[PDB]
Amino acid sequence: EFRYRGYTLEQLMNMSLEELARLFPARQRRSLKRGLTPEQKKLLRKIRLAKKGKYKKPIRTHCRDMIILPEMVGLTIYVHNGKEFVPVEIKPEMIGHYLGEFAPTRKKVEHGAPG
Amino acid sequence: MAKPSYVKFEVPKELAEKALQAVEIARDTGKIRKGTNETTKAVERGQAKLVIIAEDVDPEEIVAHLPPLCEEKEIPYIYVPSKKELGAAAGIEVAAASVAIIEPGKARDLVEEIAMKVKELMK
Amino acid sequence: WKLYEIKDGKVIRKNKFCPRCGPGVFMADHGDRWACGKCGYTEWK
Amino acid sequence: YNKRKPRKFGKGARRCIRCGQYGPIIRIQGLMLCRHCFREVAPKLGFRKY
RNA sequence: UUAAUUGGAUUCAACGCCGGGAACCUCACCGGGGGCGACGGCAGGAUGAAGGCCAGGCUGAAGGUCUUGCCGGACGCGCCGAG
Repeated sequence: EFRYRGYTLEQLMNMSLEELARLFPARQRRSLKRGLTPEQKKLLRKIRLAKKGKYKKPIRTHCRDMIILPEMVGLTIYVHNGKEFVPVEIKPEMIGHYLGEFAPTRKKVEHGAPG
Repeated sequence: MAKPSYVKFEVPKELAEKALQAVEIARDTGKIRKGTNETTKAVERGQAKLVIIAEDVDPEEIVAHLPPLCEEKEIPYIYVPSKKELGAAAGIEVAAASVAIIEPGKARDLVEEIAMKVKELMK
Repeated sequence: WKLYEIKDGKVIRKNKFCPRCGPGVFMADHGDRWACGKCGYTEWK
Repeated sequence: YNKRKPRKFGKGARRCIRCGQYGPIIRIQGLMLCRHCFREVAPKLGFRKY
């Protein structure tokens, strides 16, 4: 099973955002306290509608600093790293970390022969 | 050349010339509404004080509604023989089939006269 | 002019009159709602 | 859409009066001038070398 | 090496230099999208925008795009010179 601060996925789901943020780190809880931008709220509306089934579009996004919430668990979204919208899937274990951590913005750096 | 169906009275030539003069003077120092949907809006809005309509309008529908609507709203109307003349008096290259005056400006003395000469045309 | 019909002496308007700006304001006939294209004011049917 | 976002903060909040460079801008009492621009304007500004 | 580590700077006289402050910006690099060619000639013109307008499918996304339904009353699409 999955555990986070003593609460599972649904145990996290049933509660409002206040204690749900109290379970989050300072960098996440404080940012949630200071509110979400107009495009974060729009994307949240999009994903809530998609989970309901209204928004059937494959959802792409660019908000890299979007903090994953338990409500977003079980959905696939495409996040922008600068070139393309790389696909990611949200499992219960994604809670408490930003979305922009999950897209390689720099490709792998390997080494060829020196000049 | 039979007059179209929406005609209710015969406008003499001098009266048509005076109507075109009023249109020109209202264009200079007043306000006119070029186009017929704008004329219809003015008559509905009540801002139209005199509706000048061309006689040689190939589509009848555009000018068909003007006489009964104007008579309903008690806004006088007059005719001019050529839509080209109405457009030239309207200061626009394309032809204006109907022009409703809002502020006669210095044409009021003509318009009030023309309205008088309109009032005798329906009798 | 196309939105203006005439029957038996009265003028019928295809679209309704938006009450904010008075007469002469045709506004959306969407079937489900009467929406105004000038400011987004929507009176649902 | 065709307007740059307002910026009260950071380097982008300051664009020099004369040369318009976005980098070094001294604002001591609000000169609002670039560093490279200060050489042509200092002596007329009453500055004196000592 | 990358999409990008923008580029410049070559020993003295390049390398805590431009940067005397890169999370948007900085951007001069990359991916993607939107928008106007001023002023003229040719052309349309009031025959009705080019500005915005909801519900939405494409749009990261926005009447940008399109089905939808429309006004605001007026000069503004576009090719060449020239911007």
